[PDB]
Amino acid sequence: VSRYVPDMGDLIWVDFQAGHRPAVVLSPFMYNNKTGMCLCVPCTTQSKGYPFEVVLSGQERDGVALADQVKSIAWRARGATKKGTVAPEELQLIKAKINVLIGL
Amino acid sequence: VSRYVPDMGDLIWVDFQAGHRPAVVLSPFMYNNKTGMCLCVPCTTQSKGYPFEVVLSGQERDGVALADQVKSIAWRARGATKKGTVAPEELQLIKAKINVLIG
Ligand code: NA
Repeated sequence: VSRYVPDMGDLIWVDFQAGHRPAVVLSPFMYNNKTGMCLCVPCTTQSKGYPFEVVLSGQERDGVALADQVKSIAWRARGATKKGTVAPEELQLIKAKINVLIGL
Repeated sequence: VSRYVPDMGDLIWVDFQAGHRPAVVLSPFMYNNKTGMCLCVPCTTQSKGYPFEVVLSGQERDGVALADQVKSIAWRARGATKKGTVAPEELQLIKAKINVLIG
């Protein structure tokens, strides 16, 4: 049986007891695969309207991904699963910020 | 008195036996200041020679920042302090490795 390995753009659920919430992977498939780690930003239903928030437009519900919050996590050990995939738009809005906080 | 506020490029000591180690701060002063949180990557004296390692060259000794491991931590609460500042090239090399990891 072949475990799910997050790919760039995937929205995943994982634990941070019940500490598990959603996030989205900014780290390319290979990296995620070899290291059992990935770069991602956390998402939540609650929107307080921070500058670095990126709205995610969903079918049924809707939520926000916090782009200032990028963090390295170990998805493998942490039981990360696939809740969906963000539109290339959302993906890029995300990065564009993260570049803002950091950039080239 | 007014707490030190980590700035872009600063090397800080934090709490994550190795000291719950230092990190290099990739966030600008403002964000760090207003938010009470920052983006940084962890540093270690150990090195495995991995693709995302970045050497930080010290006077007495040398170390490495791990560029793939960047994270948001809450420094005010977690009690960050300033251990020094990375070289312009060092900080730059870090950022590149990051966007190398992310388009
Ligand atoms: Na004090």
